Amino acid sequence: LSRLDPPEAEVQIDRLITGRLQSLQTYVTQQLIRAAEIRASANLAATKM
Amino acid sequence: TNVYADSFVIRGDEVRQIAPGQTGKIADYNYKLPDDFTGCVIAWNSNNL
Repeated sequence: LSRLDPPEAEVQIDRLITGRLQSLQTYVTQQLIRAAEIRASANLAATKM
Repeated sequence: TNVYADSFVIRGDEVRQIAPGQTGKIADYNYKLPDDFTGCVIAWNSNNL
């Protein structure tokens, strides 16, 4: 933001935003799968109890 | 909806300055266009006039 004009800062920030939100989506998907695994484990534990 | 026709006269060397995201004396102290400008720009020499 502090070195370039708004027209160019727009493109640069666009690249950064794309990368970061892609990273967030990857993290969320991993969390969903791991949570499904934990839910299966918890159901087994409750059945054993 | 409407058409705004803005007219003036300047030296040819500054013609390039009339565009979105431009810099210069014209672009900063004389006539400023928005970055998301939509429309047309027309210029022709008038040295005879």
